[PDB]
Amino acid sequence: RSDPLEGFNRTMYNFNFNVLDPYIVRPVAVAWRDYVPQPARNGLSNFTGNLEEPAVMVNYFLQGDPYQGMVHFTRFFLNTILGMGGFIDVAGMANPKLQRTEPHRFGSTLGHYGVGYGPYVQLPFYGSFTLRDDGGDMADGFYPVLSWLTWPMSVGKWTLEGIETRAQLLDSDGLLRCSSDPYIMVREAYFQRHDFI
Amino acid sequence: EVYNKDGNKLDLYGKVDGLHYFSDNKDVDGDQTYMRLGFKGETQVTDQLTGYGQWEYQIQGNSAENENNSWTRVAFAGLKFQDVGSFDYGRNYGVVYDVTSWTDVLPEFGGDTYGSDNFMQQRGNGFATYRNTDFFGLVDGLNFAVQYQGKNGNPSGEGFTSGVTNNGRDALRQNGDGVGGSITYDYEGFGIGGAISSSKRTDAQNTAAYIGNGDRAETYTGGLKYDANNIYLAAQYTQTYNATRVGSLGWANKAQNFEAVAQYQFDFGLRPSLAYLQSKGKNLGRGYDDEDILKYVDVGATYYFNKNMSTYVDYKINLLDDNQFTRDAGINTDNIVALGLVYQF
Amino acid sequence: EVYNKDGNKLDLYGKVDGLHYFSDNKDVDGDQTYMRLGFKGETQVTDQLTGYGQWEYQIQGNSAENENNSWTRVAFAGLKFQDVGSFDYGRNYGVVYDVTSWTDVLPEFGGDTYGSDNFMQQRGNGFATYRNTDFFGLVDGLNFAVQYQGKNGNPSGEGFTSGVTNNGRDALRQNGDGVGGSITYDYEGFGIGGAISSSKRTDAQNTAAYIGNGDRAETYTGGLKYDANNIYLAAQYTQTYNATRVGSLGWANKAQNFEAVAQYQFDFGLRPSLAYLQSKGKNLGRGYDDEDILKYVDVGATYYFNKNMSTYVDYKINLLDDNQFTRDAGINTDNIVALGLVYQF
Amino acid sequence: EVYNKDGNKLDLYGKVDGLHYFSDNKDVDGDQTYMRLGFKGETQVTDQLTGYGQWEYQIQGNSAENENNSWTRVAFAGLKFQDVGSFDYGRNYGVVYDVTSWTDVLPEFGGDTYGSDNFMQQRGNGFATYRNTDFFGLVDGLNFAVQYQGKNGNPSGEGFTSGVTNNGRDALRQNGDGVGGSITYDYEGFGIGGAISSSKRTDAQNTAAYIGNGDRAETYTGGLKYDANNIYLAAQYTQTYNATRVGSLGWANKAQNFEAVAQYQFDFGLRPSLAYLQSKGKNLGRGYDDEDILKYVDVGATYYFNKNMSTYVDYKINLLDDNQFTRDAGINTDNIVALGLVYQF
Ligand SMILES: CCCCCCCCCCCCCC(=O)O[C@H](CCCCCCCCCCC)CC(=O)O[C@@H]1[C@@H](NC(=O)C[C@@H](CCCCCCCCCCC)OC(=O)CCCCCCCCCCC)[C@H](OC[C@H]2O[C@H](OP(=O)(O)O)[C@H](NC(=O)C[C@H](O)CCCCCCCCCCC)[C@@H](OC(=O)C[C@H](O)CCCCCCCCCCC)[C@@H]2O)O[C@H](CO[C@]2(C(=O)O)C[C@@H](O[C@]3(C(=O)O)C[C@@H](O)[C@@H](O)[C@@H]([C@H](O)CO)O3)[C@@H](O)[C@@H]([C@H](O)CO)O2)[C@H]1OP(=O)(O)O
Ligand SMILES: CCCCCCCCCCCCCC(=O)O[C@H](CCCCCCCCCCC)CC(=O)O[C@@H]1[C@@H](NC(=O)C[C@@H](CCCCCCCCCCC)OC(=O)CCCCCCCCCCC)[C@H](OC[C@H]2O[C@H](OP(=O)(O)O)[C@H](NC(=O)C[C@H](O)CCCCCCCCCCC)[C@@H](OC(=O)C[C@H](O)CCCCCCCCCCC)[C@@H]2O)O[C@H](CO[C@]2(C(=O)O)C[C@@H](O[C@]3(C(=O)O)C[C@@H](O)[C@@H](O)[C@@H]([C@H](O)CO)O3)[C@@H](O)[C@@H]([C@H](O)CO)O2)[C@H]1OP(=O)(O)O
Ligand SMILES: CCCCCCCCCCCCCC(=O)O[C@H](CCCCCCCCCCC)CC(=O)O[C@@H]1[C@@H](NC(=O)C[C@@H](CCCCCCCCCCC)OC(=O)CCCCCCCCCCC)[C@H](OC[C@H]2O[C@H](OP(=O)(O)O)[C@H](NC(=O)C[C@H](O)CCCCCCCCCCC)[C@@H](OC(=O)C[C@H](O)CCCCCCCCCCC)[C@@H]2O)O[C@H](CO[C@]2(C(=O)O)C[C@@H](O[C@]3(C(=O)O)C[C@@H](O)[C@@H](O)[C@@H]([C@H](O)CO)O3)[C@@H](O)[C@@H]([C@H](O)CO)O2)[C@H]1OP(=O)(O)O
Repeated sequence: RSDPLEGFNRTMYNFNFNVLDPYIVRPVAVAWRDYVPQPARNGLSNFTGNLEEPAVMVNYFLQGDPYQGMVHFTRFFLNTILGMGGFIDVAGMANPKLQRTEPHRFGSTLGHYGVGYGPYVQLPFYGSFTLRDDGGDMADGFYPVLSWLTWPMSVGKWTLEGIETRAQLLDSDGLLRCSSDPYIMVREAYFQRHDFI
Repeated sequence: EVYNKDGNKLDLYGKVDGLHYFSDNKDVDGDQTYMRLGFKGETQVTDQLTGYGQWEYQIQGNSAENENNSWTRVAFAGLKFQDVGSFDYGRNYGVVYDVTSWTDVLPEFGGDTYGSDNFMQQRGNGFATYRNTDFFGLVDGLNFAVQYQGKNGNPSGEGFTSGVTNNGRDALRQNGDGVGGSITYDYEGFGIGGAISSSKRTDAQNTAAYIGNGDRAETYTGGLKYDANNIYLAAQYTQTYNATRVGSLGWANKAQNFEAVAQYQFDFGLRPSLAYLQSKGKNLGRGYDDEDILKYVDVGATYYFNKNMSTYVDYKINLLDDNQFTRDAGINTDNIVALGLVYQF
Repeated sequence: EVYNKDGNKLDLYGKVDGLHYFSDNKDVDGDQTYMRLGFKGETQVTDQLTGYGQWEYQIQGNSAENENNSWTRVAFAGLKFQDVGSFDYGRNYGVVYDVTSWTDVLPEFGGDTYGSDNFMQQRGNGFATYRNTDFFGLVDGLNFAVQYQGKNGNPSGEGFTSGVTNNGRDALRQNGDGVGGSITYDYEGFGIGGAISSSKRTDAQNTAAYIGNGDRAETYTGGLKYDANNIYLAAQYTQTYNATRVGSLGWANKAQNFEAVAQYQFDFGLRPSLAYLQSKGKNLGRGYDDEDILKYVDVGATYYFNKNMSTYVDYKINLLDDNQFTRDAGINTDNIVALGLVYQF
Repeated sequence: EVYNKDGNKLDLYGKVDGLHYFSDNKDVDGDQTYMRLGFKGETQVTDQLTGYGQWEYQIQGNSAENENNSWTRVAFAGLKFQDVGSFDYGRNYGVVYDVTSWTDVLPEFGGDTYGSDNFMQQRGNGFATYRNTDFFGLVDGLNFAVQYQGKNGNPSGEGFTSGVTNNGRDALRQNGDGVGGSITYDYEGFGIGGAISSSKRTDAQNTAAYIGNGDRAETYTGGLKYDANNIYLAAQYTQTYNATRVGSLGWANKAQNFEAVAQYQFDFGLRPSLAYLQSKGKNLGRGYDDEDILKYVDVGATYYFNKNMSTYVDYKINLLDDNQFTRDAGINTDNIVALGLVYQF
């Protein structure tokens, strides 16, 4: 329930959500939703998700899931060859039960056996951060198809997901504004969204 | 269409035509009866995925019973979604051929500026084409395609110590790894499109005196078309570097191909045609400074009976002059009149 | 029949034959299986004019997977009008073969007197056949037709000059420009036919390496037929001058061949056959005199299980000697017996 | 499928495959697209005796326009009774392949231990195969067959006067008169079979230019299969004497082939595959003694979009080493990556 470092690392979260967000992230999210055509957004989202496709299988194999592990195996192969390297979701449309799911990184595998989240630390310009889920996310950099990524372009890949996520959340931006304590509400949502998957 | 069940549909197609050439050139006159055979089958995997394929085979019926002159033209397979584009891998025409096909309207003649298996100009092997229609369903008429080229080279079984390939051939159709693209636009009758090609050249093409030697073979193709009110007018001007085949001598360093067509189909069925072709060679080797490779004007007409049966007469007026360059290359410089009867099914 | 749309009647046919040879001679001993494939379409343009086309391809499975032996038998297209005649162009049978086909009713053997592309005697390239039915709708059974043959010379790939054609072949199959005609009258039960052809001879067939020299190749061909109450009796006798192919030696100056058949049809399916063929020469050169090119008697029976599968047995009893002429011309002498079944779809 | 009337039915089938090979050997690297086309007819003579036919043609689509690469894979026809068995003559599969087909479900690289027309190990000519189903209706799953192979020797007409046949080929695939049979038994999921073959060797294969001299070439093969609960596991051991071909230098005197397969069927279409192929030649008459020939590990998967279109990915792990024997034998000793997209209509 309770987490360490509650009084500290709280003023910066408000600044990143009430000063930097409405001035840098929010203004660019409106233009990205309108100026960029819908097919362009869909292609970029599928390409980004296909890059981490060969990493979900390794995470599923460690915990043990032959049915789920093979589901993501064909997703990357079809998108790399018949989808222009992931621009077209060939596997998703080919089967109604083969749609793209939430990314299962190394954090989900560690939590299968049961690992505490530890202290809660908020990182600047990044948002919520955890030692178990977010801390363990830097483990797929040695696997193939992902080790070839260079450091400069890796930073921009993460920013692409943030713009797409923020654009889809523009319709429900009023929920956090009307909340009395957005920090408490966003803390429970982050823990429930990740959970053990 | 001879089979259509559980989504899969097979549409057999082909044509049989008997051709005879009447010309003063002894190397081209005679019987040229050939036929085409193939099928065009497609299947629907689901509501948002469709599979398709195409095969074609050309068999020459003018040969004797002790020899065979049959070969394949196109053989490719791929899958098409609702609206994301189209992708297919196999033997198919190049991206440039999608633009130059506007002027390729003559029944038998026409399109002599290029040749088969000549870079990204006609049907070849190892072609991976990604064609998009209507710009992902945004604007109607705007289409573009991205293509890739393999690394076919010297034959493997001929004992060559250099780079070899299983599907090898003579040192006249080899090419390197090249990537090209084209963009086409459509409208109410009027049309405008362009093509860009660039393919590498193998080391086996620069061994002997092939005249055309270079690291890369770029090709720029532009043209326009107009098909409205039963009037067919089109034009095309291409600038190809080390891409056009002169003949048995090699390749031309710089060629400026130009061809235009003009057709008007009547209500009875007659479709008169009048086209002119030109190909001026530049920066030629072996002592040649500026000699024309292809220059002729073709006039003819066709008359379809109901939908497939048609009788056409062709008369090619060759304006080229016989000289040492034409004799060595092996290009006819005399008029030829052909008669055919194409039966399609 | 795989297509029965509006004026697009396409009839797909073909057969596969598995046959084996049992002869003392090793030149033809072993497996003799083959396969045939083709289609026969027809387009109804209107109530009077009607288009049609035929095609047939033969693929031999006797070879291994490292080689292929295939050839085109017939490939022609044209239009067929009403009660006035019909014209078609392409690879088709000659006018002489229309009458000779009555005697050539043997299951496997028969028709060995003539060869492929042997002037106007069998299938060839560049045939302009004009066929009229019922004599312009005047009498029943009286059919006549005319044909034209193109000029074929040496292939253009090799340097031979003189007569050069695109569809070049060997010197044993070259032919010139000739005109021929035929007229047959068919009554009930009985039938009498006759054909006359004359094809020009190329300059490459008059050399000193091949026997038989002349300017024209006019031939006279007769024939009779009788098909009634399940009894098939037919006799024919031709007179070809400088047109009968002896073999590798060349052409006989004058050869007279007489053929006769006698077949009966039973209720259970057995169809016994009996034929006799002689090809004794008259004016053979190079010291030969009254030599027999081919002489054999065929005896056998054919069992018809249904309209798709048929079984037959054939025994070829050769009645020719084994002198120096037979060995020089490469003519078989040993008897051949073949049995097998053919499935037709 | 495309025609079913009056008891006669036809089943048109075939596929178009676009293949690409990624390897550094340069002997198989490149685009190797091919085409498959054929038909499967069936007729109903009566309520007890039926007829059927099968034909298949393979055309390589990776060739150029000036060359053709095609061959006939299987071509045979025959009748089929009710409960006494079926007999057919023509090109078909041998009895040894009936046991080795359990481990030949590999997508691309499978059944490489043998070859066509190689001592009754694959498709050959003159195959008269008689097969009985369910042991004349006595038991279930006990299928056995017996076939005979004709004698094929040197080609006819090229400097050959001994062992001459009309369907001759190279000495690397010649065979004599051999008799063999196989018996299988599948009760429920599990299965066990075996085949014994003994083919004579011609005099052309007993020379000093090829390894392996013997009067008869024996072959004993055994295998097991299991197809239940959506899994596929199979393994087979093959022992051949002067039967398995080893390059162009002849045949191994004694080889012990061993092939195993492992595949699984998923509900969404993925079919992972894994195979282990081992073959150690023994008693080589060229100083090579005990060596390893054609040893590799195959790992891959196949995704089935539907019943008419599928794609597969293969990865061959060549564990063999490059030595002096490999250089003069022509054996691939490096990893090859092959991907394709088949389309069965
Ligand atoms: C629908 C899609 C359409 C396209 C879509 C968008 C368009 C953009 C993409 C295409 C354009 C690319 C840019 C380009 O085109 O680039 C430039 C152009 C410049 C910029 C233009 C850009 C335009 C953009 C347009 C945008 C439009 C929107 C020119 C060029 O092309 O660069 C050329 C280079 N690159 C490429 O060819 C393509 C390419 C490289 C390939 C990259 C890897 C392949 C990916 C796999 C594909 C995936 C399948 C889907 O490009 C790359 O980088 C990466 C890009 C990836 C593209 C390829 C994939 C395409 C398929 C798409 C399908 C979805 C190439 O380098 C070396 C290559 O060699 C290998 O063969 P090896 O086996 O190793 O021998 C491999 N060869 C291949 O072909 C690969 C393959 O066949 C093609 C694959 C695709 C085809 C089919 C696909 C579809 C199939 C069916 C699908 C159903 C290859 O990979 C390798 O390693 C190994 C291998 O792949 C990997 C193994 C496979 C792994 C994956 C399989 C399993 C996957 C699934 C598992 C789950 C490797 O790169 O060769 C020369 C260099 O010259 C030399 C040299 O130095 O080596 C000099 C010379 O050397 C010397 C020496 O040593 O001193 C000097 C001499 O004096 C003498 O001594 C000799 C001595 O006698 C002998 O040695 O030797 C000599 O050796 C010569 C030749 O070897 C022999 O003549 O080559 C360069 O010319 P240059 O730069 O102009 O100078
Ligand atoms: C429904 C159909 C059924 C059938 C119809 C009715 C049946 C009757 C028809 C046939 C009877 C005709 C008479 C005959 O058949 O005659 C006799 C037989 C007599 C018996 C009569 C009985 C009749 C029976 C009737 C029955 C009634 C019940 C034998 C023979 O055939 O004569 C022979 C001659 N041929 C004819 O006569 C056919 C005859 C044919 C002429 C062709 C006309 C054009 C075709 C019309 C197209 C139709 C449209 C559909 O013509 C003519 O009569 C003109 C009349 C035209 C009518 C026939 C047309 C048929 C088409 C039907 C289609 C519907 C022939 O001469 C020359 C021919 O050369 C040309 O090629 P080139 O120019 O070189 O390219 C053309 N070659 C062709 O093949 C044409 C073509 O391929 C075929 C035609 C069409 C067929 C297919 C078409 C169907 C396709 C339709 C598809 C739907 C051809 O015309 C030409 O020009 C033509 C010109 O180009 C082009 C024309 C333009 C095209 C326009 C079309 C577009 C229209 C626009 C519409 C909008 C021209 O004739 O060769 C020797 C002469 O010997 C020499 C010689 O002196 O030349 C000696 C020698 O010379 C020397 C020298 O002195 O220099 C000697 C030496 O010292 C030495 O030095 C060498 C030196 O090494 C090398 O030089 O040379 C040497 O050179 C040799 C050869 O060349 C090489 O070995 O020939 C003669 O032997 P001989 O007389 O017995 O002694
Ligand atoms: C319902 C279906 C059921 C399933 C199917 C069947 C299942 C069972 C399988 C069959 C049994 C296997 C037995 C076996 O397999 O037997 C052994 C194995 C031992 C037992 C193993 C187990 C067996 C049981 C297993 C049980 C399993 C449950 C090994 C072997 O195979 O023995 C071999 C012998 N036997 C056979 O091959 C099979 C066999 C021969 C078959 C003869 C029967 C006729 C055919 C029947 C027609 C079918 C009816 C439809 O056997 C016979 O006898 C008769 C027995 C009948 C059986 C066959 C019937 C097949 C029909 C299938 C069904 C329809 C064979 O002898 C000689 C044969 O030669 C002829 O060619 P030629 O004409 O002379 O050119 C004919 N050649 C053929 O191929 C026939 C044909 O192609 C095959 C037929 C079947 C295929 C197709 C059928 C289907 C068709 C389509 C159907 C729709 C053949 O007949 C002849 O006469 C002529 C001809 O047929 C007769 C004419 C036709 C008559 C009837 C037709 C009309 C019908 C009327 C209807 C109204 C004749 O027998 O040669 C070597 C000897 O070596 C030599 C030799 O001396 O020849 C030495 C050497 O000589 C020298 C020399 O002499 O000096 C020495 C040198 O230094 C030098 O000097 C040179 C010198 O320069 C020149 O000489 O030469 C050299 O020449 C060498 C080769 O050249 C090179 O390698 O050969 C033996 O090796 P060896 O014993 O191991 O040592």
